[PDB]
Amino acid sequence: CVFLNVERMAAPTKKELEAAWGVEVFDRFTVVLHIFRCNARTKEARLQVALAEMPLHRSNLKRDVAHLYRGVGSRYIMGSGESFMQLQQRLLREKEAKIRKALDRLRKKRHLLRRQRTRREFPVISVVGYTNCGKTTLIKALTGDAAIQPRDQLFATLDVTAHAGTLPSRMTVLYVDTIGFLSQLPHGLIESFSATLEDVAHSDLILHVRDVSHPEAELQKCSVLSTLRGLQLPAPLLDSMVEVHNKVDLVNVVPVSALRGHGLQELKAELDAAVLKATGRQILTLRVRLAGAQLSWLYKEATVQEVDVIPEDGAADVRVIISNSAYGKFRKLFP
Amino acid sequence: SKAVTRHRRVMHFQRQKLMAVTEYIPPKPAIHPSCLPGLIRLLRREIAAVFQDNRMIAVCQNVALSAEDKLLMRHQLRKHKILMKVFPNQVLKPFLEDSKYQNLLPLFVGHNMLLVSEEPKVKEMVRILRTVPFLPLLGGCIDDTILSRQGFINYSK
Amino acid sequence: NTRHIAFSGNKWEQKVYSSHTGYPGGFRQVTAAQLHLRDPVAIVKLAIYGMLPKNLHRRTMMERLHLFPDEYIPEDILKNLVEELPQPRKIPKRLDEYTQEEIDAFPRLWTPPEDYRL
Amino acid sequence: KPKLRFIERAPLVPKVRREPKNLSDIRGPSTEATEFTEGNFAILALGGGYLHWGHFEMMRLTINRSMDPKNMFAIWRVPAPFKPITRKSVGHRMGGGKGAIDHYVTPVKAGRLVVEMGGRCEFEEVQGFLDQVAHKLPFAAKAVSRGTLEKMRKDQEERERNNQNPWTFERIATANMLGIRKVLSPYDLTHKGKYWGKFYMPKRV
Amino acid sequence: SREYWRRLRKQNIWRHNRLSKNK
Amino acid sequence: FKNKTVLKKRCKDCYLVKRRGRWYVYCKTHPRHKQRQ
Amino acid sequence: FREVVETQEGKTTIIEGRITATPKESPNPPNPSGQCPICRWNLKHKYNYDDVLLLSQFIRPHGGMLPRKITGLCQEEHRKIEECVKMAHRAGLLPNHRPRLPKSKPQLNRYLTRWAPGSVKPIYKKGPRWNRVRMPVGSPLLRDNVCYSRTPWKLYH
Amino acid sequence: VKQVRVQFCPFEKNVESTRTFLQTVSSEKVRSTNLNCSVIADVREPCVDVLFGDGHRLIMRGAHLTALEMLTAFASHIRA
Amino acid sequence: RGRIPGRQWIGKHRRPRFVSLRAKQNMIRRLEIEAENHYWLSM
Amino acid sequence: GVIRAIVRAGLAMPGPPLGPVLGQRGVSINQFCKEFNERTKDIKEGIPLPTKILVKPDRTFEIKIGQPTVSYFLKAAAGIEKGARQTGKEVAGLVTLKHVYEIARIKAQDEAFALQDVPLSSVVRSIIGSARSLGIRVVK
RNA sequence: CCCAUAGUAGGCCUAAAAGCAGCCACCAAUUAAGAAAGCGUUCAAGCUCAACACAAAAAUCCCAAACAUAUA
RNA sequence: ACCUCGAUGUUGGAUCAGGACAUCCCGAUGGUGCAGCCGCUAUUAAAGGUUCGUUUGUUCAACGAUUAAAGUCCUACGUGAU
Ligand SMILES: Nc1nc2c(ncn2[C@@H]2O[C@H](COP(=O)(O)OP(=O)(O)OP(=O)(O)O)[C@@H](O)[C@H]2O)c(=O)[nH]1
Ligand SMILES: [Mg+2]
Ligand SMILES: [Mg+2]
Ligand SMILES: [Mg+2]
Ligand SMILES: [Mg+2]
Ligand SMILES: [Mg+2]
Ligand SMILES: [Mg+2]
Ligand SMILES: [Mg+2]
Ligand SMILES: [Zn+2]
Ligand SMILES: [Zn+2]
Repeated sequence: CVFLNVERMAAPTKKELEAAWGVEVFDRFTVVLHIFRCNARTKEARLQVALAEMPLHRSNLKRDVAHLYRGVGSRYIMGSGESFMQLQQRLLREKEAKIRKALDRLRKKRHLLRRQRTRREFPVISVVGYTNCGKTTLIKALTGDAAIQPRDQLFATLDVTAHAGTLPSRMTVLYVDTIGFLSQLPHGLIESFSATLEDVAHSDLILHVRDVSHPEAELQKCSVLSTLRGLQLPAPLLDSMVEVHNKVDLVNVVPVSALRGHGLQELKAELDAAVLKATGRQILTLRVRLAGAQLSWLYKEATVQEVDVIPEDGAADVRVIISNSAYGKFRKLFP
Repeated sequence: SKAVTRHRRVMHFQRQKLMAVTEYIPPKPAIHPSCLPGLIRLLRREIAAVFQDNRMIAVCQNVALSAEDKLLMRHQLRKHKILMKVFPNQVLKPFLEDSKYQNLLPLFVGHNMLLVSEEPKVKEMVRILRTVPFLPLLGGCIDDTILSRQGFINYSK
Repeated sequence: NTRHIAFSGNKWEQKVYSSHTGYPGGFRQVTAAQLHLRDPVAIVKLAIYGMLPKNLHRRTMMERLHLFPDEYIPEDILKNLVEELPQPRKIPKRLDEYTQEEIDAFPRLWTPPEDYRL
Repeated sequence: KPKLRFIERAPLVPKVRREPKNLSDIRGPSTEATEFTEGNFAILALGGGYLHWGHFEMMRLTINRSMDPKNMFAIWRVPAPFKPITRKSVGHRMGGGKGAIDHYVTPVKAGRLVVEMGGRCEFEEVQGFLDQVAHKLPFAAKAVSRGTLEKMRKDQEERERNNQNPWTFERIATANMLGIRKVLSPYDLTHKGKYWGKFYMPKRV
Repeated sequence: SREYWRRLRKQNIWRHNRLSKNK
Repeated sequence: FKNKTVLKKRCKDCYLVKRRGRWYVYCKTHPRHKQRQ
Repeated sequence: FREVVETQEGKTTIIEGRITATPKESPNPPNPSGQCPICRWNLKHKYNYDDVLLLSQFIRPHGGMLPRKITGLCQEEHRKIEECVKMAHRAGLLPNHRPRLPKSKPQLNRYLTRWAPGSVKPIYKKGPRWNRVRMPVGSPLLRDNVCYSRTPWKLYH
Repeated sequence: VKQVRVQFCPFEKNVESTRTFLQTVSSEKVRSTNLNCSVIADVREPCVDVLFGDGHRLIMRGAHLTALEMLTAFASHIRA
Repeated sequence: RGRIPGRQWIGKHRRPRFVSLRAKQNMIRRLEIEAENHYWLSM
Repeated sequence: GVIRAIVRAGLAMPGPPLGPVLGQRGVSINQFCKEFNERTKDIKEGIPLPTKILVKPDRTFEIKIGQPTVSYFLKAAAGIEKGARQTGKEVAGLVTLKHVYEIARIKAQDEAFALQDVPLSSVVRSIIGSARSLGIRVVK
């Protein structure tokens, strides 16, 4: 076969190249679609890659049905007026409609799942970036999980998944690993994953993992920013987007090395600052009587950074990072 | 239909009859048979040695105490030469007849803890028991002479 | 006494009598208990009707049939009566109906523990 | 290498000649891999069926995840899929020649062991996930140890010896009584009525 | 011997733990 | 209540009771463990 | 049989227990060595739901069955007696063993009722002749009861 | 509950019910439930006298009562 | 309701057939006759 | 409630291992460390010391302390700072039975630790087992 | 069903990892307790356990009526 | 390729609708990541109801405005001797 490194070749171009070169012709769209189909394992991923495929099926409809024509039509005087190609196109449209309905249901279910994490006010950091730039490795380094398996191949992660981690402020932050983005690729392919990628929209912060070591890091930045704008992420979130330069070992921001684990502590510090300024969490000192379970309530509903106890007054001043909702609850519960 | 089918193929009625007639018949057993007719010895020696060596014996129901409370009671008992022993009733029952203790049969039921000694600090032990108004002193038998609670009180006094 | 018939098993609740008025949505399925509470003669009438031969004489036979829910019978029918057929099922006796002689005759099969609350 | 080995989708040298679906390789009792070898527990096939690479992946992943590599070892007792199964294009009318090779399977006959486990462990530790695998297998299957396998074989022998039925499928088929060979198959003379297609009736005597 | 049965109990607890690892 | 062909006790407080002709897994500490056959 | 009597006097409620007269097994069982009452008195397969004279001997005064550990019945006969008791109660043959304590319910005469009347759904769609939904009658636990008829019992109607 | 007194004579039989009642009521969980609630296990037919916080007495003569029945009555009177 | 697809007794989905005690007894009787035939042919 | 810690007598304010863990119940860290330092002055300095603090519901401290740990004590006796990795074949120090007896003399005397058995064997066996689990060989 | 003290928070490991993140050993005290089989803990703590003690659903309207006990 | 080619008239729409429930709404109930409002899921319920328009023959589909909802189907792709 021949892989023509073009975003997408038109039908006449594909036909002419096939006839001339006597072999199958693949473009960036087809190759990326093939790898997506191969790597997809979850039902959600399979559905999303099916939606992504739909344009390919429409393009290859004529070739995929050429073996079913049987020369029947326009002379059989009874039956629905639909011709062979009309029926095939109708079937393809019905399949696409089924896929879109299923994806809408999936989006509803994802919102249902997000309900709880939103209610409990877990800060959410969506790790986005170019394909193979180290998002999964960085999330593994931050969270400490071992089940995370950063592969070497492209588009390894096809599922939007949330992993919890701890910041230096003892605050628990939920990192959302997402699908990587690629340049010179049809926007529809990635946008077919919007059902699962809407978790990025509801994120409190976004972390762009720049593969600085890569020669075309600037082009990768342009591609990922354009892809995010196409995905229609909130403008405030895209503005607040933080950047981390991964793979710094190979060679205003925080340079980090996920595998070696070099700038992780710094990155965690800036992430802490970002989540404080984004989630509306106030780091404040609060004086509480050492009785009535106020201290335990503060522990369970907020991150108690430290406790300085005054036994003379039998009280304690707690430096705590408390959200507005938690602060209101505390003020009402313990006047 | 092929010989091997993904489903259980329907058998020809004669084959079905053959399979039904050649079914396994279990042997009926006429009348149902259902309604026709180291550590232990180590503690045996332990109990024999305890009974022989100890001069005075008593028993109680030290089960209603916490771990720490039982430990403290054990400490106070070890302050004297008295030793507290725990042994199963299942194997203590034969020991009464083995050692010829007929009057001791209706004393060891349920939880039972022996209080074996030779020098009676029963006065101070009863004093300790008094501040905890439970865990009653239970009948014992000193030197082959059964003593009731009043007997222990008189002996203490 | 057709009101006092007895079904074996859970037929009172499981047995369903089906009919259809003919009009759309006119399918009526009524349990045996409901049909009995509605009409105290329907159960026996339907049983006899289903057991009679399915020919043109069946309705004449049913006309000859007479059913009465309770002990009361019309005087003319009573005067017509000739013979009383034996009841197909012998009614088992209740403990209250068992005589002391029979209770004494039946042996006690086990010695209950004396110290049992029962 | 205690953990269960990976199984390839198709033989490295693909088969070129399409071959007939000889269902006799599923039909009847199994004559190979019927006894334990370097192990104490296994999954016994109480029926006939074809194992796909999907079934192989299920077995491998489940057993590998649920086993203890430092105290348990597992080994395949079934070869990698080799028998080619051909599927025609969807919407194809009958005729036009045999279809192109689509997948590879491995025939399994009733009475065969599919996976065998051993090591410093007892049955109870492994029977759980072996039964999970067996229930998810395409054919009836059961997690069986050496002791339990011998127990069931001896129970079958005891039932055969002490059956009170004067008439046995073996006797009637062999003697052609009632002319039942007109309704039976030549294979039935050896199956003795305990096998019907791919299904193995174990209670059948 | 007390220690004999202590070791036996330890081994039985180990066997129970191994069996219950999956349960 | 979720209809389940196989009924499993999901915690210590689940109890099996046959009511109205079918089995039920009832639970008070975790009502979400409630199951019907 | 012991009975617990509680008396409220003043504000000091007392409660004691008195052992009343207890029945004794009739002398000379026909088949000694029987491991349980039924197989001892030669009644393994010769009693039915309507044999109240037999069932009541294993009945709590309010109708509940008595435990195996007390009755002495083997497991199979205990199950048979329990099912026969349920059938007798549903048939109305035990009018003096009613639940302790009522609005008027319709009086539907029954007998040989396997299931509770309030738990069986109507058979609205009886299946085809080869898959008919049949109505159970009697209990399968009594399938081995001595059959004096040439045809076996029909447990399903 | 205010006070619970248990009296029995072991050498006389038919004392298992009262002895088990003692071993259960004196259980550290029960006593910790109400430290103020005072137990007195006297010994010398067998009886259990429970004086409640409301000045109400429950007298259980455990000669022919099982420990389960005695405990159930005790709990019912606690509920009041 | 209660349809057998296609024709009864021939297709893949046939009407179920069940052996009665009568049929079992008939087959057993014939088997006994044939066993006696074997005995008398064995000499 | 009882709170258990193995803090070192040297550093009385390490931070995380005491602050957050003790603050949940409600503690006076200043008083706690003052009392712990008083105990450190009473005993040798620079050695781990198990604590048996019980936080009463009345919000008061009753600190109970006893002998040093066993692992660090044995390592110091055998001249070891960091324990062996394998601990089944690795060994860094050897301790004689006489030394084991001598150290045990001042071991079975604590209340909270419950090491109160009259027989010498009961405690010598325990310490020998601890040493065997650690990378220490029992000479003769 | 009852019940649970404790060498010690076994070492290394790691910020700490304390039966429970991983590796090595897995001894040992109390009559009785795995250097811990599942929860839970950032880590602890708290929970247990082991140990003592005593089956299904589709579209006109279900589909003979019924029946468990009289001798093959 | 089993009935029908000495005809079983054809896709949609109008009209009238019959039926199933695998329920879209209205009814009752369990769970919930059910604080409340919105919801999601499941059991039971088919008595009643389930809109009007632009484009397109559209059955469908996109869009506008509504609704408590604008249900999935079968009925000769119900219904051309209407
Ligand atoms: N040398 C080096 N390689 C790194 C570094 N961070 C990540 N990588 C490698 O970059 C590749 C990225 O793998 P993942 O992190 O799984 O990829 P991803 O960012 O999730 O992207 P997708 O594979 O498209 O899902 C792997 O080969 C990593 O080992 C780093 O700091 N240095
Ligand atoms: Mg990834
Ligand atoms: Mg037909
Ligand atoms: Mg236990
Ligand atoms: Mg034809
Ligand atoms: Mg043909
Ligand atoms: Mg004609
Ligand atoms: Mg429904
Ligand atoms: Zn539960
Ligand atoms: Zn019996």
